[PDB]
Amino acid sequence: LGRFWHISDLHLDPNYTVSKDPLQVCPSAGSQPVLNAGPWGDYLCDSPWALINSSLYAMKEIEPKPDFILWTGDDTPHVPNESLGEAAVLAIVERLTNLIKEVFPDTKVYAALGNHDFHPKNQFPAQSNRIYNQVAELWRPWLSNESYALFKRGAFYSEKLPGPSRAGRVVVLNTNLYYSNNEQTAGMADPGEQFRWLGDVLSNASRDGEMVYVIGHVPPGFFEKTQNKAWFRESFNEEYLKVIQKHHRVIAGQFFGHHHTDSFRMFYDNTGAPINVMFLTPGVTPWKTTLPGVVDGANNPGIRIFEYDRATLNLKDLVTYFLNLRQANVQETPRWEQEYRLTEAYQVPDASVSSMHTALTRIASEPHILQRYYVYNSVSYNHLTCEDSCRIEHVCAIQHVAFNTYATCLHG
Ligand SMILES: *[C@@H]1O[C@H](CO)[C@@H](O[C@@H]2O[C@H](CO)[C@@H](O[C@@H]3O[C@H](CO)[C@@H](O)[C@H](O[C@H]4O[C@H](CO)[C@@H](O)[C@H](O)[C@@H]4O)[C@@H]3O)[C@H](O)[C@H]2NC(C)=O)[C@H](O)[C@H]1NC(C)=O
Ligand SMILES: *[C@@H]1O[C@H](CO[C@@H]2O[C@@H](C)[C@@H](O)[C@@H](O)[C@@H]2O)[C@@H](O[C@@H]2O[C@H](CO)[C@@H](O)[C@H](O)[C@H]2NC(C)=O)[C@H](O)[C@H]1NC(C)=O
Ligand SMILES: *[C@@H]1O[C@H](CO)[C@@H](O[C@@H]2O[C@H](CO)[C@@H](O)[C@H](O)[C@H]2NC(C)=O)[C@H](O)[C@H]1NC(C)=O
Ligand SMILES: C[N+](C)(C)CCOP(=O)(O)O
Ligand SMILES: [Zn+2]
Ligand SMILES: [Zn+2]
Ligand SMILES: [Zn+2]
Ligand SMILES: [Zn+2]
Ligand SMILES: [Zn+2]
Repeated sequence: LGRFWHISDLHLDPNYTVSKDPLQVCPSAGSQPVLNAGPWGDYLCDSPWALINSSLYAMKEIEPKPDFILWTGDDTPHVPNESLGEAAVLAIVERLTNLIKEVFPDTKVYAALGNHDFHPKNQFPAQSNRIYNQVAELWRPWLSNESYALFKRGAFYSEKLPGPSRAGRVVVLNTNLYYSNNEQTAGMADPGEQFRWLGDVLSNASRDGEMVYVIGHVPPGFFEKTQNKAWFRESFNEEYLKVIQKHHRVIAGQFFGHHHTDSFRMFYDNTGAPINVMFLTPGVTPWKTTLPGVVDGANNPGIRIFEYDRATLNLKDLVTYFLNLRQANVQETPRWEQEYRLTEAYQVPDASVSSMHTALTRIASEPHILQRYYVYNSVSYNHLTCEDSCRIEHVCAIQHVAFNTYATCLHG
């Protein structure tokens, strides 16, 4: 039984300062007053370094020798582009990279860029550029010669897993190419040929008897905290689904971030069979989202460990740990605690597709499992009751990655 960490959406705010002026605590809060800010963060702000540093040392205390770490990006604060130039973006990525290397010096890391890990934000090109080149240098100790060259061209690559994993591979995607807000890829059907490449990698995995973990930042499908919000342009969403439907047999897991909340996505084939599951891990940043329509969209800082079978990559469980930020900010040292273990929360034997399908059916039919899922969705920040509209937004998002079936579900 192996273990790996999945961390995402650290979002450092470099200028976080405990101040008596509520409007000069953190630029990531915009114009919002930040009253009595604490040293470990505030729900209106992106992460101070002290929170990020806390999260990495909490990982080391919980499991200092993971088989590997998945890191799915988004390192910089939610501020205007004019406040955050290219040099600062790269310095922030480098600082976080060095922290991970310092705390886990012997651990392989599989790292993807998030949509904020660029200047201007979200404008990821389908060709080489200074950011891809420089990040490739930062992550070179983690990259094969082949992955190094591929990262410079498109910030995507695939790597063998280390022993003792029998026949495993991690595929690292740049799904920021597919974000609707990315004008660099408008009018391109296969930017960087990433979909063609991905299919070839997965065909190779089948030929070679390997199983694959796919990771990336921006997920396909919709955002469970609202209605009708998808990140991918529709054509890219369709193409991603087509890849999963063709190659699901070799995909043992999908691991994404970007939402900052805790959820999962089911994939089905045209016979209704469940064929894959994507796990959306919460963020370390607690930052209350500015997305229109979302009310009180903050979360507690979260980190996640997966348990897996090294021989098959079958996912046996996940444990999510969290920092109760409200409590931590009256304390001398933040102390992270277990939030939940998946098998216990949903009374399923493992984290397989069949088990996650059962979890979904219980979320959709049992009030107390729905509420349990909903509390964990914000990393136990919000304990209010998830009513009917909330229920339908979450169930439809978990169940339907496709645009058209999601929309029909929302008629419910
Ligand atoms: C699916 O599997 C196939 C194998 O069946 C795989 O094809 C292999 O791809 C690798 C990687 O591109 C090829 O190896 C390269 O070969 C070329 C030509 O000999 C070399 O130039 C490369 O080596 C140099 O590259 C750098 C310079 O650009 C140097 O810095 C570096 O140190 C090397 O000196 C590299 O070895 C290999 O030839 C093919 N094999 C076959 C049979 O085609 C394919 O890539 C897989 N598909 C995917 C999407 O991964
Ligand atoms: C955070 O604040 C910096 C300015 O802070 C100063 O420069 C840092 C390098 C560091 O030494 C601090 O202690 C200093 O007090 C912002 O950077 C400036 O942004 C303005 C635009 O508003 C720009 O005109 C300046 O050229 C920038 N300065 C530098 C040195 O680049 C930065 O934007 C703030 N970060 C965020 C996320 O808002
Ligand atoms: C990052 O977090 C670590 C761990 O909490 C801090 O290192 C500890 O600091 C305390 C007090 O200085 C010591 O008692 C411990 O021995 C240190 N190490 C460990 C493993 O606990 C470190 O100071 C933090 N760094 C920053 C910049 O905040
Ligand atoms: C709005 N949101 C926070 C839920 C998703 C966008 O995430 P981010 O890329 O701005 O960090
Ligand atoms: Zn984010
Ligand atoms: Zn954003
Ligand atoms: Zn099939
Ligand atoms: Zn993001
Ligand atoms: Zn507690």
